[PDB]
Amino acid sequence: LIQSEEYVDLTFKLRGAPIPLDNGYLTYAALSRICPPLHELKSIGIHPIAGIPTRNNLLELTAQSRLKIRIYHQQIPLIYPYLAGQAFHIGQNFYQLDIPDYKPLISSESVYSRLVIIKGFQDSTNFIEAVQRQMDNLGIQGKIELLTRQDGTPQRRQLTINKEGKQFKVRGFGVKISELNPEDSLTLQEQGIGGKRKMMCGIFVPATRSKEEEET
Amino acid sequence: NSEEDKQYLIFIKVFQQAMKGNFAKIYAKTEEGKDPPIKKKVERLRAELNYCYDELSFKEYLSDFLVRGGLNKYFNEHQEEIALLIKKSPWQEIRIWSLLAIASYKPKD
Amino acid sequence: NSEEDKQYLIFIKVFQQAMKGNFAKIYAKTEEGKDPPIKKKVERLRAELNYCYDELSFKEYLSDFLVRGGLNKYFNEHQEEIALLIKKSPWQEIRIWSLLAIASYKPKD
Amino acid sequence: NSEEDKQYLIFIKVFQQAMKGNFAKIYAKTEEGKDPPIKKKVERLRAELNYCYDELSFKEYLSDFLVRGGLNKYFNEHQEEIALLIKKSPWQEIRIWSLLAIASYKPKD
Amino acid sequence: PNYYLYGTVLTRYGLASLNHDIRRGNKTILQKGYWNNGKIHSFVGSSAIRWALRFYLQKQGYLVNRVWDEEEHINRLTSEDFDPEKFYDDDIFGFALLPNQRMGALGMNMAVSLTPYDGAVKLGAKSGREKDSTSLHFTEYHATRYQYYFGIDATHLKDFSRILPMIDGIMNLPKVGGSSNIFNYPFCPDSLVFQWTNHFASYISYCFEYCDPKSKEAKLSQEFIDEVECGQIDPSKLWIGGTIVKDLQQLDNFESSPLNKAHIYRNRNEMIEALKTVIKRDLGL
Amino acid sequence: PNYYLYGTVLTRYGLASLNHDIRRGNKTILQKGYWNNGKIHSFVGSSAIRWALRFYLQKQGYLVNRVWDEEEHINRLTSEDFDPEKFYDDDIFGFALLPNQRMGALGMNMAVSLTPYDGAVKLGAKSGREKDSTSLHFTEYHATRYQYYFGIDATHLKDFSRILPMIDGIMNLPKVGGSSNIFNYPFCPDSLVFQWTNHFASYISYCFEYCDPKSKEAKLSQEFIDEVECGQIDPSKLWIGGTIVKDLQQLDNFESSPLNKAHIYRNRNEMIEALKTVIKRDLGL
Amino acid sequence: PNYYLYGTVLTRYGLASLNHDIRRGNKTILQKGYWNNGKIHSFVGSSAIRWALRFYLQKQGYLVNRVWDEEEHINRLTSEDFDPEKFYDDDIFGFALLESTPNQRMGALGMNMAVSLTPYDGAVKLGAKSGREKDSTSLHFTEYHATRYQYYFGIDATHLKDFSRILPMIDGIMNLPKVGGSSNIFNYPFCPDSLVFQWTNHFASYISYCFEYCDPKSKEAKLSQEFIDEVECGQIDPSKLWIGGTIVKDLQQLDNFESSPLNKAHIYRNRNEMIEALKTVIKRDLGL
Repeated sequence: LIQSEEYVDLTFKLRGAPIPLDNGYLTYAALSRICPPLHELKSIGIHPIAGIPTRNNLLELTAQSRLKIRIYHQQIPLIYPYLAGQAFHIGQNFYQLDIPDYKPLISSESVYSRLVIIKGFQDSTNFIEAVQRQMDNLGIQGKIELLTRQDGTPQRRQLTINKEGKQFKVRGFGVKISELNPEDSLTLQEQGIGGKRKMMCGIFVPATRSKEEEET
Repeated sequence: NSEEDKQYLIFIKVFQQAMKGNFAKIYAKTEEGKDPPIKKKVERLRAELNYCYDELSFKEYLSDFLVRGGLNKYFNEHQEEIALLIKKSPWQEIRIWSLLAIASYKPKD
Repeated sequence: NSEEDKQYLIFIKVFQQAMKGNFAKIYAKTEEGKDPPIKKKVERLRAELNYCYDELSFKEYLSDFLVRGGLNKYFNEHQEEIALLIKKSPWQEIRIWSLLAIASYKPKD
Repeated sequence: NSEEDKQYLIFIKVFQQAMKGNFAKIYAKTEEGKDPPIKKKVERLRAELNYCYDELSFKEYLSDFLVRGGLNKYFNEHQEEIALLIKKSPWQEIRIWSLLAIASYKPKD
Repeated sequence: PNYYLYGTVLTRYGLASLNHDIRRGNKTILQKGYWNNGKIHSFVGSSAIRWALRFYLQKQGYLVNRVWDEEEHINRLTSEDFDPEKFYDDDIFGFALLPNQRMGALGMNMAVSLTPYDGAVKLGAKSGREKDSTSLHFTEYHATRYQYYFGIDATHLKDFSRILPMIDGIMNLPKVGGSSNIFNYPFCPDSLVFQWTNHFASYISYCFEYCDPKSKEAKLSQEFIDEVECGQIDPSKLWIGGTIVKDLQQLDNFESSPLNKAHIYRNRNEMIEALKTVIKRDLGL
Repeated sequence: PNYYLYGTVLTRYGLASLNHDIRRGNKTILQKGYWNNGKIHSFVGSSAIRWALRFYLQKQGYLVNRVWDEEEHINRLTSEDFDPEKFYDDDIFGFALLPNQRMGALGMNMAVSLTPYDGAVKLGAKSGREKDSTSLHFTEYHATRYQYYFGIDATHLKDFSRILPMIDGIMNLPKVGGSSNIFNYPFCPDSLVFQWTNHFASYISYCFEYCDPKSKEAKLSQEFIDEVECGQIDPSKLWIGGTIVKDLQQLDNFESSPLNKAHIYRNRNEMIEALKTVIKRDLGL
Repeated sequence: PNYYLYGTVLTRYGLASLNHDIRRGNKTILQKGYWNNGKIHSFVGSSAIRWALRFYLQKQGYLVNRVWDEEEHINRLTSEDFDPEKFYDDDIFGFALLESTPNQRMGALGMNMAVSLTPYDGAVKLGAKSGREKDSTSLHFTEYHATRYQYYFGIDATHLKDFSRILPMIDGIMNLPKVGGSSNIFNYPFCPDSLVFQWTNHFASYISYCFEYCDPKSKEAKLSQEFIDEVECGQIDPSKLWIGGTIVKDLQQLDNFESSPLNKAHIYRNRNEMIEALKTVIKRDLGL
């Protein structure tokens, strides 16, 4: 019920050809090529693109599909002229961004992260204690829950970094976090957890997306 | 039978529900003893639908219209196929279906 | 009798109600001592109807005319039947039906 | 007289009134000269009726001509009967009736 | 003869929030769109500038049909019938009620920000009655200079002497937008490029441009300099004054360039006085 | 000999709302349609340009039949019987009464926006309170440079000397369109491609094209340059001038290119003077 | 021998409202009908192009029985009896004197209606008589169409009374005057921009409509794959094929163009050079 200050969500309407469901390095590299200053930013995150799933491991862009960026509201003039109204290419297709809209950061008792990556922690228990430690660093208190598939197993995801000729394997979990209170909820939403924040993973969102991800 | 018309019909129904939600929102917008127009709302909707010039126009328009329609139950049970019908088919055909839905909307209220 | 004949007759009624609405709108538009149109608006409607090609343009114009007619009960009771009849059927046949409705709308006014 | 005979006579009267309206329109448009032609109009109507080759084209022409006629009081009084007769009957028989109405026409004195 | 006064005026640098778009949600978004180089620029409607000029005419004491109350925020008409012969407002801006209508000598275009919109936003807490609640809402601000293009048909004026108050009002423009202008943004000119000619053609529409996307100084577009150098724009009909004159005089080969023989003054008031003298001589005032 | 003057005219960059579609509702729909590469482009009707040319002929004192009142906003005919020998407008634009017909020596095509039309709707509220039909309104505007193609059959003129005022009017074209109060868009050419030849074949229609779908920069289409280089379009009959001259001259191998042999003048006035000298020599004026 | 000159010419891109239909109401509609894929294309009648060719023949001197007044918009016949030996128009376009030397002639020119390369979707232009007063003749609409036009023609050269009259006909096809239409507001030059001519001595043509579009709402024009397959398979002797215009660049940009049989055809980017070469061949073959 508390709208966070100093942090906003820059949302660009996204249109173009269908894209892989694991954009990650693809979208990040495209934006970095379009926006050189995006590489050197620190406290910025790119939202997972919202669109229905299509065949293979691709993702189809709808009219509601939009590129959303979480950024310090004073750092917008560093990337706005490079992104607002410009176009970026994923693979061989051209994608166009229009004038973005600002969305405030709302507090929620239960928050969700579709993907959380911590280096060197692959099992569930070590990952859980690592996220507890990360909460301890930021001084946030809450109960950690892991998103599960239809079989109840904790859900894992993989990030493919196509750096140079070799392709890289970075993997993590998707967690659901509640019992946060609005202040710590906003703190976790801005700060995020884990690494690879610009890599379309590690940021947070309300638990409605948690249930939606649980559905499929 | 020949489920294309089934998709056409529940598209009409979801359009009618979304427009009803929008008329309710307009009812919320107005205040004091001025009579909230009803026919003028339909005229305004028709004029805005005719304002578009293909593809991006009327597609983001009608998507926004459905979104502002509010809690649409049949839309909830018919998210995916309605979205697929929106993405496919010529936009002028979608406009024709929307206009027919407007012309057949009233007996709800 | 026969479902197709009943649908055709009540579609004629729908079109006649639509022309009543459009003619009332034209009546409201004109003012002062100028004589409001009666026959020349019918000629205009005829000219606009014959100005039609392929399936898309005629259906667009028909839907726009039906919406501009405003309130109508015959389309109110029968949503699925007229929606399917307009969406299906050759557009030339629907133009013939619309002209037949035009030639017999006048007993109302 | 049977009901079929009554509808046939009403259709003949409808077509005659439509020809009255069309010929009055021609008279108004061609007031210049000694007198607008009358036999030439009948020959034109016969040629245009004989031009029709299939049901769709003939019925399109018939509806267009009937609407161009004007009020057509006999069509005012008989929406459903005449509309069903036009929609149902084979186009050749309707052409025969229309040409009989042409032959049995009395220009206004 | 037919005489026309074309001019592009450049405003002073500062924070600007004028003529906002639809205030949907909590945010107050600036009026922005595409401009040269395919970059987003903030716009200011020309209707607001025309209203500001009319308000200047009213405040200075000139007889105007439409009068601003300034307290009830209601526009009142001195006379129901429009008389351009007697009213400055009807003579200058025209009228239309729907001679029941008049075109009006003044013709303007929207003010366009010099630099592309950087996307800067400001956080503000608006008042609320829900137990003294404060809701954070977004207001867009642009730190830039605006330039707009206007055209005057002096002959079309019922009274030829009414052009001088128009120039004075353009120079001393009141506050634009009024309540919507959150930060008080002076719209008075900082650099002027005027043209007093007798031809319909004008090539001084938008002659200003930025050296760098983030700068507080302005430069004349190379297209305008080329147009002056080739001979398309007659230097005797060209009037340049303001801060841009200081930058122009530092350019190399300025004395040899055809831009030198144009009427160029560092002080805006001196250029305005000289142009008004020329106009009075030509219009027989 | 039958002499024809073909030409494509490119206008300056600015915010334009000149020709609107059927007006009803909130939006004033810009006259737009499909164009090359299948994108929506805003259009300006050729009838408006012809009206502007006739108005220019009227304002310069040339004898014309139709006279624009400028006060009643109606068209008055000096003579009920058209006489192309005496009246400039009847000779140039023709007439139809319904000899009572004339094809006219001027043939002009519709003006096409160089840049596709994307967005840019304007807010049209009227002060405060009394939210009547004059309340919240939308106006469409386009930030682009328009381009149109015209063709004059010089021999068809009753008086051969009347072609020169037509060229002058094309140069100094008066107000085109309607929204001049808020969208002042000068229609004077800034780039010209003229062809004075004795053939019915013209290959210069709509020769300009954009370099960036959202930029003000303009460039002659590669098709036109290929047409000039292949051997078609005799360079001696080609007249190119305006701001496109700089871009043409910055091209590589320009000196060796056949385009160099065309009459290329950076100053439009110099091109017009030379072309008028050639026309007077050819038509025996 | 019996020599025939077949050809398909493609016009330039531009707003075109050349050929209209019955007056109808306040809206002047184009002559349109279904052409391909069930889509509606706009047509320009071949009588319009024949009238334009007659006007070209009249303007460039020559002897034509029909003389267009161009002032009273009337047609005058210099001789009431048609003489194909003397007059160019009677020799080329034929005549038919039905009211009651032969009174009828089949003419040496056979044309087909010009078909718009792009389907006609919308494109109605609002037209107003302006002023403040309104009347019945105030608000009118005119249909236009931004497309290229493409028509097919064939000449029976041996049928000409004078064999040398083919050359002025080719010149007129090149420098065609305005094709009947609203040139006041929609000036559409009908001069060719791409040519596919065939100068053969047999009746088969196979080059009727060789131009087809890509991205149906674009000005780009390409040679139909059916025509290319016809050329490559062995039919349509390349030595008898004359291709000229802006399609030459696209043809030369094709892969394996040198190895393709299409490379052996007479391909000239400049239309004047192609016309000169074709006329040289025609004069050699016809003994002129």
